[PDB]
Amino acid sequence: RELIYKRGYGKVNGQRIPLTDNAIIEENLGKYGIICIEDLIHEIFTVGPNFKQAANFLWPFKLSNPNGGFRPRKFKHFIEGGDLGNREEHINALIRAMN
Amino acid sequence: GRLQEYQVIGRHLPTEANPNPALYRMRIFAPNEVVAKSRFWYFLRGLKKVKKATGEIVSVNVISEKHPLKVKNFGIWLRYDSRSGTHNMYKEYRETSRVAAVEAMYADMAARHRARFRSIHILKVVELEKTEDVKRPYIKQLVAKNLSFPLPHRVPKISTKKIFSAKRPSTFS
Amino acid sequence: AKSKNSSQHNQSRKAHRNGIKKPKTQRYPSLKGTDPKFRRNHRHALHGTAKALKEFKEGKRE
Amino acid sequence: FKRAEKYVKEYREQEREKIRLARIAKQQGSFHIPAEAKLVFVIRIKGINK
Amino acid sequence: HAAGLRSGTRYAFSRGFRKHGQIPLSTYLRTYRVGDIVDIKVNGAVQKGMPHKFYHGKTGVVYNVTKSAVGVIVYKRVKHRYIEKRINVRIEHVKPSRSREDFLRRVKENAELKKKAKAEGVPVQLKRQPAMPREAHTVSIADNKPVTLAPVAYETTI
Amino acid sequence: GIDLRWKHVRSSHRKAPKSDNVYLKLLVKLYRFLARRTEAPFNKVVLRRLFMSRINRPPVSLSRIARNLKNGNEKKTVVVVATVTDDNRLLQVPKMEVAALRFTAKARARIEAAGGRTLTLDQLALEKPTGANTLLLRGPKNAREAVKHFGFGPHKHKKPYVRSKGRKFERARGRRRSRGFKV
Amino acid sequence: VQKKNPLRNKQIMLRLNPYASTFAKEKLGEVKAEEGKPPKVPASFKELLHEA
RNA sequence: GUCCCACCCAUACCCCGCCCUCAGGGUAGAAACGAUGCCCUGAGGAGUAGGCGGCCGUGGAGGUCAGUGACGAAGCCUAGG
RNA sequence: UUAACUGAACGUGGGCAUUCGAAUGUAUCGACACUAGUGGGCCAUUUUUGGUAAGCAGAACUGGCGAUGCGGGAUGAACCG
RNA sequence: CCGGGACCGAGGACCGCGCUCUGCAAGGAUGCUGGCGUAAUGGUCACCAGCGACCCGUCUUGAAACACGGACCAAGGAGUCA
Ligand SMILES: [Mg+2]
Ligand SMILES: [Mg+2]
Ligand SMILES: [Mg+2]
Ligand SMILES: [Mg+2]
Ligand SMILES: [Mg+2]
Ligand SMILES: [Mg+2]
Ligand SMILES: [Mg+2]
Ligand SMILES: [Mg+2]
Ligand SMILES: [Mg+2]
Ligand SMILES: [Mg+2]
Ligand SMILES: [Mg+2]
Ligand SMILES: [Mg+2]
Ligand SMILES: [Mg+2]
Ligand SMILES: [Mg+2]
Ligand SMILES: [Mg+2]
Ligand SMILES: [Mg+2]
Ligand SMILES: [Mg+2]
Ligand SMILES: [Mg+2]
Ligand SMILES: [Mg+2]
Ligand SMILES: [Mg+2]
Ligand SMILES: [Mg+2]
Ligand SMILES: [Mg+2]
Ligand SMILES: [Mg+2]
Ligand SMILES: [Mg+2]
Ligand SMILES: [Mg+2]
Ligand SMILES: [Mg+2]
Ligand SMILES: [Mg+2]
Ligand SMILES: [Mg+2]
Ligand SMILES: [Mg+2]
Ligand SMILES: [Mg+2]
Ligand SMILES: [Mg+2]
Ligand SMILES: [Mg+2]
Ligand SMILES: [Mg+2]
Ligand SMILES: [Mg+2]
Ligand SMILES: [Mg+2]
Ligand SMILES: [Mg+2]
Repeated sequence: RELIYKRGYGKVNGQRIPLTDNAIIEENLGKYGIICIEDLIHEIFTVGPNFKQAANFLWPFKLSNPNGGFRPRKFKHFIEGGDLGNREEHINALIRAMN
Repeated sequence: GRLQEYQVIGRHLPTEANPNPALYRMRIFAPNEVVAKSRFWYFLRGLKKVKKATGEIVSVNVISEKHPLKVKNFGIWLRYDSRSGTHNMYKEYRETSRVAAVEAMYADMAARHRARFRSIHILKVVELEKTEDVKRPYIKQLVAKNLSFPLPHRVPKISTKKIFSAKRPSTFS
Repeated sequence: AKSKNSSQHNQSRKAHRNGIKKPKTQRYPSLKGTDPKFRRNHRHALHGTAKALKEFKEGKRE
Repeated sequence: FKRAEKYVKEYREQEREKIRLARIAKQQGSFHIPAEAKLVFVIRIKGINK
Repeated sequence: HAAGLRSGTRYAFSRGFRKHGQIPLSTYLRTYRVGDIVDIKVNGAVQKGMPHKFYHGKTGVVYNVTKSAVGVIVYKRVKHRYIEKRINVRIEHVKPSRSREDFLRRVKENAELKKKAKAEGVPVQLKRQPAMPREAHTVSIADNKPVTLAPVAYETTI
Repeated sequence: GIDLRWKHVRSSHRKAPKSDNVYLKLLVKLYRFLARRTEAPFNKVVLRRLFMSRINRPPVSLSRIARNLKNGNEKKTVVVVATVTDDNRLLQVPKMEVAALRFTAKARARIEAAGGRTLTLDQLALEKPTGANTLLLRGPKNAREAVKHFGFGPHKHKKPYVRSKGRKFERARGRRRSRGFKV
Repeated sequence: VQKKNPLRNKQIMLRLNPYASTFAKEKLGEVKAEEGKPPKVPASFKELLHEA
């Protein structure tokens, strides 16, 4: 929700357009039943039949550096004590710092 | 780090030739469940012919200390790798939880033998129920009868931003 | 004086700079290198097929 | 409005269903293995050199 | 050093252990058509019609059929481009390729699936999907009590 | 960094005529307006061809027009964004309505004498603003002496650069087996 | 001309999602669990947890 | 030696302003426009060898500015703009 | 070509989709023309060959410096960012 | 849901999505007030101060080099034409 609401940009005709209105989402994804930002969030979160189209419509999110920083050495795996790899549910704290 | 004991139960992926495979349980001391599952797969690779790709995690649970307010003596049997071989050693700790005993064990091994986390295998952690089964003198002197001691030459707490003091501090409290 | 003998150090990057071009395939390949007897027969087979197709429009009605 | 209301109800019901499936397995004396994750978020953390 | 035609073919062109001598005749009994996809595998006992060692282990398309050989089109990567090479290979070095058997069985399976779905009124899935993450399920420990494992102490075995 | 293969890539097509012809500029303005305000792809194609260099606008002859006037195209208006030339080999010019960038004197005279009609591109824009009932024709782009020299190399049968033609000019050693090898 | 964060600007939030006002008013973020006396964890589960 | 917390700062990341480049659109029954202009939107910016584009400056020629000038041209000096 | 319309190749006519037959991306597809500089390289991980070894000599893959600033390694072409 | 602080105010009639709808915090700052109205702000130069800063051109894998040319200044000075 927070990623889509704060850093949500659609790829409209090759341009990065902020998602400030439901009209943009309906215009670019209405053929798939997605006509609102809540529809886009639902499709992404539930991995619906049009997840490919929704995710590709979303311009790649451009996050800031985490507010609390990284671990002391961030280029090891999360298991080793770094930040790389799969941290599973623990990416939510990283997203909250980075977003 | 700050650890927590996890019961990790895993399983080989069921096949047509072997439905209902055997369930394997381990006790893992890890900072989090990701590391707990990683260590489980590492030890299961060591012991059985199961990998993470050919298996699955049936369960992960936290084993809390049942009496964290009771002082206990713990014996830890461990296997560790030095710079020139592998050794087994048994050590003792005085803590209120298995997690605290394991953390003290890691710190003590790092301090005395330069053993990193990667090179230590915790074979067994046991709470010594009695007193006569305490084997180390540094735990015996703590379980001595009517134990009491003073705290000599104790430095008083002074704020590090109070640069100058008008009288010389005392070390008798 | 002596110098370096040979190297392939940068060749992969140079090749991939503008892509590895794979000549596009076509519906009708060239009959070059095909058996000349087959080519000689195929010429007349095509002749007859075209003639029959034209007669079909002109009244043969196959 | 109606679609968002339905989505909120759906999210809450899915959470409660996961919780109750795990609880009922624990009560019956089995282990409920939850479904593996279907979505990931991936963040590039290193730079573009080397 | 040398750059002869068969340099470095000591093992590739050799026949395997206990694979020498008589050549099975199904090789000669096979038939090939223009457009067929064949695998090239050099037989060391047949020195006639031998393709160069580059084409050993390559897959191509038959473009010409002759008395005892087929012409095969291969694509060879030289520098920054691909070159279309045409090689005349005797049948003993040519094997029909299973590189398209999955697709050739899928096309007819999809045809029957389409006609059956049209008859039955419900659409089916024609395209293959990648392996998906496993679904939720319950594992009973009844008569399957978990076995607790611990790391083993170190000891010498010599 | 953003790690892009391409940055600041410029369009590879012309956006305006390199010519300084004032009437061509007026024609380009007219067809810019037409291509912006109409749905017809014909207007856009004409506008793009108005930018093109002379080698990209090869001449179209009356015989080439007559070839395409057959098979149900007799009543269509022929549109050529190029010069329309005469052809001596065509003895009988069919009746035709042609709009072209320019006509040679003989081509215009023969079209008018055959009962046909000659138009400029602005006249074409006036009568057929959407290009309805039009036949758009292009001349032979590769029919050029320079193209015969392009891509010269072994086994490519292109034309070499020679000062003269004869037995003493590029015909021995590399062109016949009696002189070592052929190409 | 100015990207406004819906998580800070409630007007933008209502523009994008009219259900946000109803969510806040009905306190759907504070829905408590359904009633019922919870069954206790089985002794077999506890024994397995503390087995080793 | 190991573990933990807070903090410091790169031209990197995030938000905003501006410059340029590139790209995509609008603009005539013209109350119309250095249309080679204006308006809207998005992204991008290291660089030797080298390529291309646009501009500044100098001697001379044609046209033009009814151009400047002994009431001071050109040149030269200038901790004045 | 076969004993033969029986095959080979190329087709005519008819039909398919209630779904063009994995994923992801497409922040670029293809063709052509003319031409610059370069054709002494060096460094590093892994694999190495010669050599006792070398800041030695020679190779494979990839990344770098050359052509490159900036923060860090006090100091530095290549190390870390 | 409440505070405390910092930097910023691009655009310039209306138009649109909207809301808690006589209006609004909704497609980008306004309202009120004070001092001065001049070297006050601001610019330029000289100097001190904190931090930073090797001599250019060239050949070169590599130049600040214990590599070569250059004491200084004015004028001339090198891809032209057929
Ligand atoms: Mg902070
Ligand atoms: Mg760090
Ligand atoms: Mg030499
Ligand atoms: Mg050399
Ligand atoms: Mg290129
Ligand atoms: Mg940038
Ligand atoms: Mg040849
Ligand atoms: Mg002779
Ligand atoms: Mg001779
Ligand atoms: Mg912006
Ligand atoms: Mg209860
Ligand atoms: Mg920018
Ligand atoms: Mg640049
Ligand atoms: Mg002169
Ligand atoms: Mg004067
Ligand atoms: Mg060259
Ligand atoms: Mg040479
Ligand atoms: Mg050369
Ligand atoms: Mg050298
Ligand atoms: Mg070397
Ligand atoms: Mg050397
Ligand atoms: Mg150089
Ligand atoms: Mg660099
Ligand atoms: Mg540095
Ligand atoms: Mg050095
Ligand atoms: Mg001042
Ligand atoms: Mg100073
Ligand atoms: Mg300094
Ligand atoms: Mg040297
Ligand atoms: Mg130098
Ligand atoms: Mg020196
Ligand atoms: Mg020198
Ligand atoms: Mg010299
Ligand atoms: Mg000197
Ligand atoms: Mg002079
Ligand atoms: Mg001079």
